[PDB]
Amino acid sequence: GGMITYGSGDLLRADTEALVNTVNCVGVMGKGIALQFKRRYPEMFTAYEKACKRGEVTIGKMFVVDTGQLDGPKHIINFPTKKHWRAPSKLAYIDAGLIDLIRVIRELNIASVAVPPLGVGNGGLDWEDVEQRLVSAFQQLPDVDAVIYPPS
Ligand SMILES: [Cl-]
Repeated sequence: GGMITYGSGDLLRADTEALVNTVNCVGVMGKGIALQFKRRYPEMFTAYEKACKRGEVTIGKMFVVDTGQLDGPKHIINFPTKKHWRAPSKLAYIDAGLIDLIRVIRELNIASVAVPPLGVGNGGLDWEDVEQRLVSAFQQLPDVDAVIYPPS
């Protein structure tokens, strides 16, 4: 059925139905993988920025956008790993987000997703901690292919 695999190279070139991006709640995708997502999906960013100004993006809730692309990823799942970008990430934010990430994958019937190392580096979390949680979460989706990208 579904496999959890070790990703490498550029997450944005993953051959999956969804891509996960790591975001803050204040409307700024200024460095790291979020910057790359902004450059590739400018309409997605504009929607995210509007939602942030209105207070609609919060810890524990995915902000999901459709790409509308005939080829490649259909959904961008923006996973909040931080409140303000000034502040670090926390394991509790990852726990809460994963709950909604699973819910969203089920609800949208996503067959495959690529996931970055949520809150590691930029957010200051330990990889091994986050990797455990990611693997645990995707074991609840036995028919989904999950490609997990370690710190690069
Ligand atoms: Cl499943």
